[PDB]
Amino acid sequence: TCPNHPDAILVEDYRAGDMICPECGLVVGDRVIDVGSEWRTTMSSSDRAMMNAFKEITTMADRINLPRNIVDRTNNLFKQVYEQKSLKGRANDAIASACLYIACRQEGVPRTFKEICAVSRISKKEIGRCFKLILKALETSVDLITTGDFMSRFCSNLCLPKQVQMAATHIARKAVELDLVPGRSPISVAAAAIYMASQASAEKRTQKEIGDIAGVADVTIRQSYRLIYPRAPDLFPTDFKFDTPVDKLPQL
Amino acid sequence: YNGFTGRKITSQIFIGPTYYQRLKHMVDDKIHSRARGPIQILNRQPMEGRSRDGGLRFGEMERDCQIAHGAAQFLRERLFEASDPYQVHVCNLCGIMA
Amino acid sequence: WERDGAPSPMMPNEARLRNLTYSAPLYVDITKTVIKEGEEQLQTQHQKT
Amino acid sequence: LDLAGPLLAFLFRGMFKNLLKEVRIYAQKFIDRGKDFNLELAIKTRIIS
Amino acid sequence: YARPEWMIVTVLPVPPLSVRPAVVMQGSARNQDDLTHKLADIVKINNQ
Amino acid sequence: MIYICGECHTENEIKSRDPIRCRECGYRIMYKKRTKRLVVFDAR
Amino acid sequence: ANMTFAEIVTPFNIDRLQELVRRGNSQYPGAKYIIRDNGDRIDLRFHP
Amino acid sequence: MIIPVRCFTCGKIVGNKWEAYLGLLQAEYTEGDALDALGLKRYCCRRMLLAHVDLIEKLLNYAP
Amino acid sequence: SYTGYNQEDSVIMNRSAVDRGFFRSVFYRSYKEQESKKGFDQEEVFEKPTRETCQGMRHAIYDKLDDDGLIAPGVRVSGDDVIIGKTVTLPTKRDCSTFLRTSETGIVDQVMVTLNQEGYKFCKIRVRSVRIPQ
Amino acid sequence: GRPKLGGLMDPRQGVIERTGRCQTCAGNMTECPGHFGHIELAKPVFHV
Ligand SMILES: [Zn+2]
Ligand SMILES: [Zn+2]
Ligand SMILES: [Zn+2]
Ligand SMILES: [Zn+2]
Ligand SMILES: [Zn+2]
Repeated sequence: TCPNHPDAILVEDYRAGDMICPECGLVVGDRVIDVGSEWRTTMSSSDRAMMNAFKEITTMADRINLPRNIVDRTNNLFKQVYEQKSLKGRANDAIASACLYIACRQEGVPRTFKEICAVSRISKKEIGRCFKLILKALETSVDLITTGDFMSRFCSNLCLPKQVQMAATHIARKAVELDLVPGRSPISVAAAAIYMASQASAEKRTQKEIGDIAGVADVTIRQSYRLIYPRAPDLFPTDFKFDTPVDKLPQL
Repeated sequence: YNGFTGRKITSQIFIGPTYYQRLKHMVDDKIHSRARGPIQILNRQPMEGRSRDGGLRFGEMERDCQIAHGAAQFLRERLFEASDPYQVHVCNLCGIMA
Repeated sequence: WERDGAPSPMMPNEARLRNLTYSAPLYVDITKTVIKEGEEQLQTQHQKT
Repeated sequence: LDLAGPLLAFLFRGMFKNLLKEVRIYAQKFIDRGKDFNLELAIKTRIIS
Repeated sequence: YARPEWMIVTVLPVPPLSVRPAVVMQGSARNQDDLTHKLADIVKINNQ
Repeated sequence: MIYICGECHTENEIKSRDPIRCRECGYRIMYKKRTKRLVVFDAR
Repeated sequence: ANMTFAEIVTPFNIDRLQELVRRGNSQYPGAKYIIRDNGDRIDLRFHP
Repeated sequence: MIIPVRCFTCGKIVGNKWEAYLGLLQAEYTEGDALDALGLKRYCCRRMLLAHVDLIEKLLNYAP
Repeated sequence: SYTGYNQEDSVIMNRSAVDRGFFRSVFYRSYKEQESKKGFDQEEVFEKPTRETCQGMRHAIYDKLDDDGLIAPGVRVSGDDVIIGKTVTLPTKRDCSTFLRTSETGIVDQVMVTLNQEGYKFCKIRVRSVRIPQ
Repeated sequence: GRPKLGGLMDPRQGVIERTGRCQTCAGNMTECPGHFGHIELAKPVFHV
């Protein structure tokens, strides 16, 4: 509302916190900008139930050392779901656990259901149910998990060297590209690729160790390994150093 | 020897290597000025904007000092005209701001 | 622990640079014993909890 | 003179009492409900951290 | 200028917006002042 | 848009979408490359 | 250069002040603003 | 950090006398003899080398 | 007592010595900023604000900023310059850029980008200003 | 998108935004001194 030049983009000035006529210089408004405010340069049961959910999220997240950005993202997912109420009948612990799984998926650092189940009292089954309901309730979707998303965590938890982790990543990706493991779960393929890569290296790990950290039965690892084992020389990288040659890898 | 005229100084000067330290107090970090700068919208009084232009507090000691000086016009300017000059219309019959 | 969950030894310079807290994970061995008035006791130990 | 040791020992003593208090509450709720409790879940790592 | 009956609040005065302004923070969010928050409760209880 | 990995000093191009992780070392500290703009210093 | 004093324009300083107005803020000494008879303030740096 | 190019007080070039000075100290010359050999007559020039602390040698231990 | 300018604890200094580096020093100021998605309605991000993107922008030029919203090392900065271009989504998007004070004039020495303790994109800008005795 | 009459932010109480004027004063954010609203109490209340 310029007194002088209507339809003029008055220029906000920090020198005094006022607006000036951009084609006259007339100062409009005394000191209305409050530039410092612009640039720095007893409880509802609904809120109480939400507060308990937040305390539960930060607790579960801390057990797996999840970063705070994932917790904030999870809390925002929980608020929308809790406010949407289509899961009003479900337990907050299930919703929070399902929200935590979705937040990890949205952030691109997926945690398997067994991992989220291991930190929450809620079983994988109920987490799975609340997970699918939330996606519908939020009308959203999460990107499909891939074998490379678990290599970093499992190999690090297994104390595997960088080259073994890279080899396992290549082996798993190439096995999926070659479709050697149809319908297998990526975790099973990742675990099998890690087992193959580990056995080819000096840092050899058993199916139980890999199974316990990846959360996959040794049988599932053995089956998934048995499917990729015939193509092992094609699955390993061309620039890899073998402590045990690929042609001599354990056959079972 | 005097640098300007070259004449020897009558008194001999004590001179020698002494360890000196430069303190973190640079003048560029302390110089600040304020002239009709930004103000708080609630209080309508000076505040820092995007500089050190927050103004100086004209506290009780300055008021008392200016009172002893009898500079009632300057005292009024500093405590009013220079900080939050305002005017209102008041009803003569009910004394309330109209 | 990185976003992906891979643990890594933290160097103090990284802690200063990335605003991390230079902390050491603390673990405690816990032994759980349960008695069900059936003249039997079950003892289980949670290593490095 | 209370140095870093005596000062941190005083905090850790208080923070550990809360941890045990929190474990009792959680474990007792499950025991009252008539079910066993997972020790790994009762511990709230946020207390000490 | 002062009457005993005026000591009883039969009508409540609402301060001007400038005495309890609603600032814009972190975007378009109108952060209401503390008085506006209580004025909301006053009118709610008044209507109730 | 080049960033220098603080550990392996390896220059890598990163867009607004991809993460900060070093392409080869995985290190997460990246330093922007020195500006190409000409800055003149009087030797005083 | 940052602080200012409002000189009233008189026929005795009209010319001197006219000089300081054209000098503005870019050259010191100059002037920051002009206050007209209406009480409106004009910043010389916007329209010198 | 590094040896000053000119002596602050009088302007004598001293930035080229540091490795010469260190060479003389390795050759067992005393600090007084080394400064004399370098031709640092004034105590103002002598104060430059005698009191210098070559931290650049310490900064070069960190990889770029 | 050379000409009285050193009276009352004052000191007179050799201008030619100061010109030769006597007591010359460098002042480094490190500015830290992070982009956090706390609250799904708000999303702050580093990017150079553009006229069509922001419903309101000040006349201060953002040309010093790179396409990633951060100033590059070796660039001169003053209180009129923006060192970080940050913008938050409105429920158009608001600009929440980080400006220097009018007294702050120097050269950007180093700009590092990382993920802080919270996992949020974080950066520190170190500005180098040379303090000559005066 | 606009203030409502008879509400806590009733435009007669004062200017709502710095780029506006209240209809009662027709003055800007600084020109408007602000005006008082009132709440008739359904029941009298003791003034604390
Ligand atoms: Zn106009
Ligand atoms: Zn009246
Ligand atoms: Zn690297
Ligand atoms: Zn000398
Ligand atoms: Zn009004």
